[PDB]
Amino acid sequence: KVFGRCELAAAMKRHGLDNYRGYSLGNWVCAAKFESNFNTQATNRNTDGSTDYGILQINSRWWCNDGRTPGSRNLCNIPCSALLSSDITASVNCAKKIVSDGNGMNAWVAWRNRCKGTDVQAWIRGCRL
Repeated sequence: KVFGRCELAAAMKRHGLDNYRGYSLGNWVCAAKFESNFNTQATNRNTDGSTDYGILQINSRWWCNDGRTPGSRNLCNIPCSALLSSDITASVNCAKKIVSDGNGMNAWVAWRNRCKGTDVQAWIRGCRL
C-alpha cells in the first residue's frame, strides 16, 4: 500500500511513534518518505547480500529473517515479509527497537542525510492529527 502523507502521519501517531525516544512525528514521516516513498512494499538489495524491507527499509542483516542473509540476527523476531504488509504495526514495533539501540534515527541513512537538521514539522503540516 502506498500511503498518503497525512494518512501515514495519522497511523504512525496511533502506533506511538510521535515523540518516541524524543523524535517528533515529522522525523518518522520524513524518513518513510525518503526510505520507501511511503510504499509498504519497497525492497532494496544491499551489496553485502542483505535486503531492506518496507516503509522504513529495515535490514535483514540484523532485524528480520528473509532466509537468504547468512549469519544474520533476527532481532525483531519476524519474517522480513511481515514488514511489507499494508498494516504498519510490525514495521513500527521493529523500528522502536532499532531507534532504541543507541544510535537513534541515525540508523536510517536517508534520515541522517535528508531529514536530520531540517524543518521536519513541514512533513505533518496540514494534517488533522
